[PDB]
Amino acid sequence: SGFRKMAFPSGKVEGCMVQVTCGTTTLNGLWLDDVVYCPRHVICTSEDMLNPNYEDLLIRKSNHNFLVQAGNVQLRVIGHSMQNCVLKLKVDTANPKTPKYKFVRIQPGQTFSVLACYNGSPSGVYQCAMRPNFTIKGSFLNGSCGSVGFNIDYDCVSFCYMHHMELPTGVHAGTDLEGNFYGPFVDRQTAQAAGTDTTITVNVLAWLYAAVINGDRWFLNRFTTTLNDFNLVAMKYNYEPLTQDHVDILGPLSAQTGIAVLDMCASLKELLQNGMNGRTILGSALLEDEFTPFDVVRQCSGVT
Amino acid sequence: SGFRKMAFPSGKVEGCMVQVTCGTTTLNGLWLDDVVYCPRHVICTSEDMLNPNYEDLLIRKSNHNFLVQAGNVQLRVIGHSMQNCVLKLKVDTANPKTPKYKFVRIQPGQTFSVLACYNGSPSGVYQCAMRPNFTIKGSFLNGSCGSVGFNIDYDCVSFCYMHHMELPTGVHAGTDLEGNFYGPFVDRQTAQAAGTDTTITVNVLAWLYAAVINGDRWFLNRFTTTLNDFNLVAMKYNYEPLTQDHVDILGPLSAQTGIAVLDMCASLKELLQNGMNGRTILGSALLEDEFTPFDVVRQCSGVT
Ligand SMILES: O=C(Nc1cnccc1CO)[C@@H]1CCOc2ccc(Cl)cc21
Ligand SMILES: O=C(Nc1cnccc1CO)[C@@H]1CCOc2ccc(Cl)cc21
Repeated sequence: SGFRKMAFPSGKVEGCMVQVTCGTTTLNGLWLDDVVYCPRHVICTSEDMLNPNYEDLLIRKSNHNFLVQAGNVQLRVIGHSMQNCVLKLKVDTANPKTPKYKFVRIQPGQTFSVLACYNGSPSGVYQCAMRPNFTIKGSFLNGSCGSVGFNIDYDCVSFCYMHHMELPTGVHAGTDLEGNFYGPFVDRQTAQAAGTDTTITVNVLAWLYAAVINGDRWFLNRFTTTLNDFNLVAMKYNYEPLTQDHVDILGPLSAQTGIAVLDMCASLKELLQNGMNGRTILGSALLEDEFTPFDVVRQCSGVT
Repeated sequence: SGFRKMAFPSGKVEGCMVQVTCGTTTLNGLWLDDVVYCPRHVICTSEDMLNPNYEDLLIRKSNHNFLVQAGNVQLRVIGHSMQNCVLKLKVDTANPKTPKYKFVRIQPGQTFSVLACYNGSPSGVYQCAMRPNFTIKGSFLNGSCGSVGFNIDYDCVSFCYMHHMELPTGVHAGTDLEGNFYGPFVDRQTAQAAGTDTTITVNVLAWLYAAVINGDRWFLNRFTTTLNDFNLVAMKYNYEPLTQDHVDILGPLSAQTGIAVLDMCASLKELLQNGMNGRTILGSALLEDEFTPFDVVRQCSGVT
């Protein structure tokens, strides 16, 4: 009973957080096995961020210039290399708390938990979606760089995001764990356009199924629609077009509730065209798109 | 930049979760030092829950009937005692992962994180408020009993909630760590009235300050109000009456933003009387009350 914006338990990730300092800049690093991963802008001063030449800035740094600390644990740096927008600092000690892990590049519309950190210390955990325009609407202040996003499947942490930057608009941008930015962003202090964003249609439908399962069903109607007709409405309301692949991933929710995906689409169509009429769905007065069909199945069945 | 419903990092709590089995019932326990805490209804069968005589049911149980497990760790039970609605199982081994901790009884309107667990395994973490009627709107399924709520102040986990029951209405009830229920609830399968609930006024105002800090300011107006006038509006809209103690705890937010508390009350008054006019505040289309003034200060300053 009930449905919440739930994050993964952050324990396995807290054990990997370290503080990385280079010169006057301090940010967060991720210590997995004998490597510490952090945003490459740790080598910059505030002045360098206008148009940094990272290759040149990194050449002025030696292993002993990277100070890596995890509480009373001072790590000895024996190698450094830049891979895309991340620095990889080889340390002489493997992290005894390294969980089973993978590095994954998530798709837009997928969700993950963020463990927000400052000075290598965890401050909080929250669940979010990678927006269709490759930004995330997180909660990050100065010092949060290097905080990571992840998913967990039983004992395996799949790291998908490392925080790098706040855009002038207050939204966030970062990379996968190989240092490749999600979206068109560059690690420079320059105004950068984020694409037009859309609402994640498949996630809104998944959340409507979660609402029906938990008792909120006032939005169910006597109508149906087609993928074509629904997509004309989705275009009008800046929603992602629904594909048969999205219908297919909603199959378990459709099967559990007995509500055909196109019938749920007709409810979403009427909610888009008429609004919520001052009513709520799972404690929200807007259409929620930060729950994937898999999140709903996991939460509704109590997967640990 | 940004503002999220953030939970505490759950690492310190994950290390305390165990599975407790007695007969055919299995639920979650909390292992701190050499004691395991769990809901006393672990000693009941589904049939017993109608009107259980816990004193009699517990008399039929011996230390060897409580199976306590944490993965490949099987704990040896050397004592058992009931304290209010919790069972305390003394084990022969202190939990090596016991964090610095306290047991606290939170006040209604305060917030905390819940680490939802099944079979002793963490499934997710979410932030919530203790409602003014002493219920929580969580996300709990069968097997989640024994999952706990907590707050963290630097290295100290203050445990405030242990999950026991879902009311016929889909809301949740539980106890403090001494087994005293929050609210009028009893651990019986009987329909139980939860009081009339109200919206937590001080938290809504704190969240309006968080919105101003993060750039959402369309709701600021040219008006002011008095505690008396505001409270007539709060009564009409089923909001908790605002006191000088609530005004006092909003002082840091008032000081940071330069918006007098009564001026923010006038914005809240106009939002209550006119609605949000199809607009959002921090990604919400309703007035959010699950952030205390302390949560806003902590999040807005990046406390770890
Ligand atoms: O964005 C930044 N950080 C930041 C991150 N999350 C939240 C708040 C802040 C503090 O501004 C820094 C400072 C600004 O300039 C740039 C430019 C490029 C890159 Cl990669 C990083 C940065
Ligand atoms: O409420 C319960 N559990 C539960 C908890 N959270 C979410 C879902 C469920 C499963 O119903 C059990 C089963 C029902 O009867 C009672 C009566 C009293 C008490 Cl203390 C516990 C219970």
